[PDB]
Amino acid sequence: APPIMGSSVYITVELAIAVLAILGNVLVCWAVWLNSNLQNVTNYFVVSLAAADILVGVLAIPFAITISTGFCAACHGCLFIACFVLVLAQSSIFSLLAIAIDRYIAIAIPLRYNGLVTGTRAAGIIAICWVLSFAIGLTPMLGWNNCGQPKEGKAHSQGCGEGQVACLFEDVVPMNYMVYFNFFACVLVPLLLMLGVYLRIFAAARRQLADLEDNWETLNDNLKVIEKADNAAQVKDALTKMRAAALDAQKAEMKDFRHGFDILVGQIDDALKLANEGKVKEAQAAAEQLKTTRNAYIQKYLERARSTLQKEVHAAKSAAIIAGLFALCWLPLHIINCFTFFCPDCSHAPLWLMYLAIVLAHTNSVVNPFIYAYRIREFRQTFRKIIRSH
Ligand SMILES: CC(C)CCC[C@@H](C)[C@H]1CC[C@H]2[C@@H]3CC=C4C[C@@H](O)CC[C@]4(C)[C@H]3CC[C@]12C
Ligand SMILES: CC(C)CCC[C@@H](C)[C@H]1CC[C@H]2[C@@H]3CC=C4C[C@@H](O)CC[C@]4(C)[C@H]3CC[C@]12C
Ligand SMILES: CC(C)CCC[C@@H](C)[C@H]1CC[C@H]2[C@@H]3CC=C4C[C@@H](O)CC[C@]4(C)[C@H]3CC[C@]12C
Ligand SMILES: CCCCCCCC/C=C\CCCCCCCC(=O)O
Ligand SMILES: CCCCCCCC/C=C\CCCCCCCC(=O)O
Ligand SMILES: CCCCCCCC/C=C\CCCCCCCC(=O)O
Ligand SMILES: CCCCCCCC/C=C\CCCCCCCC(=O)O
Ligand SMILES: CCCCCCCC/C=C\CCCCCCCC(=O)O
Ligand SMILES: CCCCCCCC/C=C\CCCCCCCC(=O)O
Ligand SMILES: Nc1nc(-c2ccco2)c2cc(Br)ccc2n1
Repeated sequence: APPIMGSSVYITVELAIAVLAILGNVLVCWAVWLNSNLQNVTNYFVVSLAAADILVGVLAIPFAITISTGFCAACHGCLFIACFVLVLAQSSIFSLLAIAIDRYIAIAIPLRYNGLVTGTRAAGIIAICWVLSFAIGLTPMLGWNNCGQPKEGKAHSQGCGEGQVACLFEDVVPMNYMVYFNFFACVLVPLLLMLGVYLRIFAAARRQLADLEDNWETLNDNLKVIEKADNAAQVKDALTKMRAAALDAQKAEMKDFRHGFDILVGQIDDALKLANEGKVKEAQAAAEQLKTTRNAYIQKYLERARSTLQKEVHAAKSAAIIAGLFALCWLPLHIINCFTFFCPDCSHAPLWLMYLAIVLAHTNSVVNPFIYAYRIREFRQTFRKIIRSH
């Protein structure tokens, strides 16, 4: 059948993806520009990620449509339009890894986050990652290419000139670069690292929620121990444990919360002094006053601390879904290259499956805007206001 028909479907789908990639991600940038609650270090990597997706529609997809024709071109000029999508993919990987590392620092050392992770440092990391993305993505133009061994028979059949070749991705880009350098080293290793970071994020959230529920249980259990205690020494032991737990909890409205721990520790010292003197019932009476402090202040510190950890877990899930959808969208194309490279006895995957795998990789530049909308209320509400006014 005529090649213009099957290519028309591929081209039409590519252009539809480009439109959606530009529209959705332009909205992400316009949301972060306007709303100050979205202006933070995390979302500066989101903007860098959205910028890469905008460039996929404006340049990469036009490039991909061009290299599918096999048009005559200078080999090094063909390399650039073939490799530019590798630059944008590498930029996305750096932004996805930075987002993960940003969320691990947030939950692992929240007290040192704002001093450690600032906006100026984020902007410099973003600039460095783009320079490295060009270096990694355009490595074939530094000599690791097939321009030295051009397919002259195919170039003659298409009437290409001297120094020109039929511009096709797999004719100019070497497969050992695509499998070993690009996929294994620059894509797969970073993605595995992301997995480990998110594993350490969810493990750190689980341990911190459990510790909160341990401290809360220790206070209530030791209160019951004091109630049913028979001697002052038993009261002393329970209060000594309770004081350490409260001071550890204090380490982890805010003024009204620290005033609650001031009352709690002080109240424990009141009962502890009576216990050391030997006055049991007075110590037990003083220990029951802790319950009023528990209800008014401590239970509020628990429920707010627990809510904050859950909002960090939910945010880390949203970020992990984005990174996971990147892998799902790009892995088919990379897996096909492994078959081409490692199994020379296998038949090359058919042209229609190549186009489908290429289209799937480009579709990843459309999905992030939808994930933010469904999973992040601040982005969702800013999208409504932008769309309504305009
Ligand atoms: C600022 C941005 C938007 C401008 C982008 C310019 C792009 C379109 C330019 C920069 C380099 C150019 C390529 C450089 C060399 C060649 C070899 C020639 O035999 C065919 C055209 C081709 C393949 C060019 C296509 C267009 C190209 C990719
Ligand atoms: C990434 C997740 C979703 C799974 C991806 C699975 C895809 C990429 C795998 C599953 C089965 C694979 C195919 C199995 C058999 C062949 C026949 C061989 O002669 C060419 C490659 C080809 C056509 C493989 C291409 C890649 C393939 C389609
Ligand atoms: C953690 C996961 C996603 C990493 C990616 C798995 C990749 C590297 C694996 C999964 C299936 C594998 C392929 C399965 C079958 C064949 C056919 C064989 O004749 C050559 C190796 C080759 C082509 C393998 C290459 C590597 C491969 C593509
Ligand atoms: C083929 C050439 C490849 C390079 C394409 C780049 C063209 C320029 C397009 C977008 C650059 C965006 C710069 C954004 C400035 C920083 C945003 C900000 O912090 O305010
Ligand atoms: C902001 C929008 C940017 C502009 C995008 C322009 C869309 C270009 C679409 C397809 C480019 C195809 C170029 C021609 C392919 C080579 C044909 C040939 O010479 O054999
Ligand atoms: C042969 C290629 C070798 C690499 C050379 C470098 C090419 C240019 C690379 C990146 C351009 C700079 C983009 C920086 C954007 C950062 C925006 C910001 O946050 O301030
Ligand atoms: C594949 C290409 C790799 C080439 C090696 C890259 C070298 C650059 C590495 C790290 C750059 C770090 C930024 C240093 C600037 C000063 C930072 C600061 O002021 O604290
Ligand atoms: C983090 C995972 C990435 C590292 C995976 C390491 C796997 C080692 C890679 C290759 C091992 C042997 C390759 C076999 C040689 C055949 C090459 C060929 O067919 O041309
Ligand atoms: C999420 C839905 C999952 C289904 C996706 C459907 C897309 C097609 C998937 C695999 C197609 C495999 C085609 C095998 C080509 C074999 C070529 C040959 O004859 O040797
Ligand atoms: N074999 C092959 N791999 C790729 C590719 C890029 C990243 C991973 O794989 C590719 C990309 C475009 Br865009 C067009 C054709 C392609 N062909």
